[PDB]
Amino acid sequence: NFNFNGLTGTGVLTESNKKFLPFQQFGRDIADTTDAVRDPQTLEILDITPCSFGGVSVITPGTNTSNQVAVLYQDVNCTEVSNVFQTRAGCLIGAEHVNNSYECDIPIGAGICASYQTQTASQSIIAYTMSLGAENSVAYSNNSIAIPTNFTISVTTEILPVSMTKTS
Amino acid sequence: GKIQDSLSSTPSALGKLQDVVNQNAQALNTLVKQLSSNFGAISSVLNDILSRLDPPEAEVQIDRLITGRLQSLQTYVTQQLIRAAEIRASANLAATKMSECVLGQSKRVDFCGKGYHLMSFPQSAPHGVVFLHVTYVPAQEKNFTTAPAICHDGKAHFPREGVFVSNGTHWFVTQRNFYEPQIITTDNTFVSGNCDVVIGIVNNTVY
Amino acid sequence: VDCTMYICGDSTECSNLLLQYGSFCTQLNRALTGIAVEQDKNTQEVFAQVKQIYKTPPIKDFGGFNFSQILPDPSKPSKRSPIEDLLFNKVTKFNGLTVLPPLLTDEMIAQYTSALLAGTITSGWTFGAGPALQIPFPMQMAYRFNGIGVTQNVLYENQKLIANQFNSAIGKIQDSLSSTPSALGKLQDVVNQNAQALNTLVKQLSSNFGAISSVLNDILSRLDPPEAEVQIDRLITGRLQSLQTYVTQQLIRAAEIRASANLAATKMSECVLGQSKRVDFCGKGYHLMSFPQSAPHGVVFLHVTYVPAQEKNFTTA
Ligand SMILES: *[C@@H]1O[C@H](CO)[C@@H](O[C@@H]2O[C@H](CO)[C@@H](O[C@@H]3O[C@H](CO)[C@@H](O)[C@H](O)[C@@H]3O)[C@H](O)[C@H]2NC(C)=O)[C@H](O)[C@H]1NC(C)=O
Ligand SMILES: *[C@@H]1O[C@H](CO)[C@@H](O[C@@H]2O[C@H](CO)[C@@H](O)[C@H](O)[C@H]2NC(C)=O)[C@H](O)[C@H]1NC(C)=O
Ligand SMILES: *[C@@H]1O[C@H](CO)[C@@H](O[C@@H]2O[C@H](CO)[C@@H](O)[C@H](O)[C@H]2NC(C)=O)[C@H](O)[C@H]1NC(C)=O
Ligand SMILES: *[C@@H]1O[C@H](CO)[C@@H](O)[C@H](O)[C@H]1NC(C)=O
Ligand SMILES: *[C@@H]1O[C@H](CO)[C@@H](O)[C@H](O)[C@H]1NC(C)=O
Ligand SMILES: *[C@@H]1O[C@H](CO)[C@@H](O)[C@H](O)[C@H]1NC(C)=O
Ligand SMILES: *[C@@H]1O[C@H](CO)[C@@H](O)[C@H](O)[C@H]1NC(C)=O
Ligand SMILES: *[C@@H]1O[C@H](CO)[C@@H](O)[C@H](O)[C@H]1NC(C)=O
Ligand SMILES: *[C@@H]1O[C@H](CO)[C@@H](O)[C@H](O)[C@H]1NC(C)=O
Repeated sequence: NFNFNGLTGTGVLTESNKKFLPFQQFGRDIADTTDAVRDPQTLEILDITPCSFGGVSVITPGTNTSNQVAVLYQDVNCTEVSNVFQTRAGCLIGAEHVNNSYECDIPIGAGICASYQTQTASQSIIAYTMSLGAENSVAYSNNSIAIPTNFTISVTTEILPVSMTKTS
Repeated sequence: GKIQDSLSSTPSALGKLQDVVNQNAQALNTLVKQLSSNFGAISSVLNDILSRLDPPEAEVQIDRLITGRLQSLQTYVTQQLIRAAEIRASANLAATKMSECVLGQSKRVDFCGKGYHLMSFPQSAPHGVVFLHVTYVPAQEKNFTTAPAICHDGKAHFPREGVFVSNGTHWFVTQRNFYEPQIITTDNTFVSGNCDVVIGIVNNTVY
Repeated sequence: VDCTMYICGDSTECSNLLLQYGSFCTQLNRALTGIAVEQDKNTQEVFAQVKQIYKTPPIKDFGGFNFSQILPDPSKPSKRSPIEDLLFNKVTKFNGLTVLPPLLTDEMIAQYTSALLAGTITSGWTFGAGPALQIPFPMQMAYRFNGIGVTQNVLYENQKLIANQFNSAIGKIQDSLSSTPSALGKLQDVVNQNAQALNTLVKQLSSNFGAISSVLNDILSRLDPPEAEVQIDRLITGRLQSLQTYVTQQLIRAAEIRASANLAATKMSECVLGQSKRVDFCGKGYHLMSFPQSAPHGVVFLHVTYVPAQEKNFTTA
């Protein structure tokens, strides 16, 4: 909680990488909010960082089969919020992380999705890199073509909204 | 039959309409729940204040609540108006598919689902339409040696339809959607260009 | 947006007064969440159109064509193609206003894009509608011409000219985009408009709307409690109106963007994963092919058509 010669607000200070004019005791950003302040008893320019905050979301299996859950705390450290996965998408607490690529089940963000595989087996939450499917590096040649022989008749579904509640 | 099993075992498949009706019902129910907000008034109920407060104070608080209730209605209408634009767009798409795939068999690419449209069928639904989209998708294929033309008497003989193919011993003509090879004859090919033009041209007798 | 923070966080009295408006901002927090969800849905509708990710062949037999200018370059620190790089280098807090990361990152978009491009060049429509078929670029070209009623001899007679016209046009696209930044306005305006609407929302927090002070947490520490309540009610209402204004604009802009994404997804199917004859649909002329490219907040398609050049007047019947 700060007050530097009447300049007030909240946040975290660190050393800046910029210089101010002798008449500039503070700086402001794009929306004129405090960017940095100078210490009146030790002039030094110190950048102001917002106090850690972010949204909190929960990754859960359906409760009909299991109750292991893990929680994502956005834009913060795993120490600010046991099995902790640090990511900008939010530190996932109550989960592990694996380097290998897999399909997407429950999204974390920034390329990582959680899934629920078991281990020796107990079920747990593991954060994984998204694969986008098998990498089908098909080779081609100017003298060869894959030509269909027989076919399948596939029938799928699509459902579209047509109308809303006729509110009066 | 697979579709029926999918729809009954996976009710979440019906989410396109179920979420819409729940969102609209919730928006309207929210509009009702917000009748209880006081907006700075002693009470959220207009007909409570009028028989409870000294009339000039009641008048001020009543007007505050009228404004609050109005804002709730304005919010609702704007949200329903924006949603209506999305629903109209969806309805327009549904109408488009019903003309193009149901009363037709559109070649628009994967428009009504992956594959060539063979047919489509609508079903009714509360607040919407369900379509069964039927397509043609290759089941099996095989790698054949191919050519755009064959070389015969110094000229390039092109298939009238399809590509020239081979299993390693004989050349024939097939279509890209089905390997049903034809004998190469003057009834199945045409002649243009020459043997020094076609890339991939192979030497094959034309009957 | 955290509306508690935007209106006045870390204050017992601001919270108690904010709650007198019920769900007025709760529904906005929900509307913004819904928009963010839609933005990932739009991205998936536009780019995840391959059954599985496909990759290009180890041997770049492009028939003399340079698709290296369109496909992401794996040797660079940023795996972007020369066109994508030009675009990506040009298209660009404590108050509760933040931005969430995408699920599908630029690199993964480039990976789906690469698969789509791989098909565009050597398998056409088959990366979509069924098992992939092996359709090598020179044959796919013979087919691109047959698809518009043109005998494939034009491909062979002009194989070098056809590749050179494509390659030249790519160079022209790169020269245009690199010198005319306004050409990227379709995405630059999206980022600037949304950033400005939000930055305006921040600037507007300082309006007093007739209040004694523009700051809610200033009034509660400055005015006698009932006087403070009156001044606080006026500022909360003004701040709530700013949040609603922002969200309404974002919902409308989302509708325009969703429509754009749906059109983009349609073009991918019509000119990338096929060669549609809908007139001038994915650019003027008969479609031959189209190559998707990634972009911040968008998709770029390189539209390739057959367009008559020189013509003559001949006696007819
Ligand atoms: C306001 O007055 C204070 C008086 O405390 C000033 O602080 C003093 O700053 C001088 C210059 O740096 C310090 O002298 C030297 O400090 C260095 C490292 O701090 C040390 O290695 C030397 O041996 C020598 O002592 C002095 O210690 C420091 N006094 C403190 C910290 O109590 C301050 O600079 C003035 N600020 C302004 C804006 O005028
Ligand atoms: C595709 O474009 C690249 C980029 O211009 C070409 O790479 C150039 O190759 C020439 C000679 O082959 C060199 O003199 C240049 O220095 C290369 N440019 C760069 C930036 O490295 C490449 O040759 C083109 N490929 C084809 C098949 O045309
Ligand atoms: C069609 O236009 C093309 C343009 O690519 C012509 O190709 C050029 O022909 C001129 C002289 O005939 C040469 O000087 C150029 O070097 C050619 N360009 C390229 C890229 O090779 C082509 O001749 C024209 N074809 C017809 C039938 O008129
Ligand atoms: C966690 O803190 C480290 C330094 O302690 C910092 O580099 C990193 O940005 C933080 N992570 C997040 C998501 O804020
Ligand atoms: C298609 O042919 C394959 C063999 O190539 C066969 O195994 C399969 O049963 C056939 N599919 C249908 C639907 O008949
Ligand atoms: C095919 O016939 C042509 C004559 O037009 C000849 O030049 C060429 O060598 C032949 N190709 C073979 C035998 O593979
Ligand atoms: C190729 O097919 C032709 C007739 O379709 C037949 O005469 C020949 O035996 C086949 N070759 C092989 C290797 O199967
Ligand atoms: C196919 O292209 C390769 C190199 O890309 C070349 O070696 C080969 O001769 C070509 N084959 C035909 C039939 O054109
Ligand atoms: C064909 O005739 C039209 C009509 O007069 C004329 O404008 C055009 O120049 C002619 N084109 C050629 C190639 O002579």
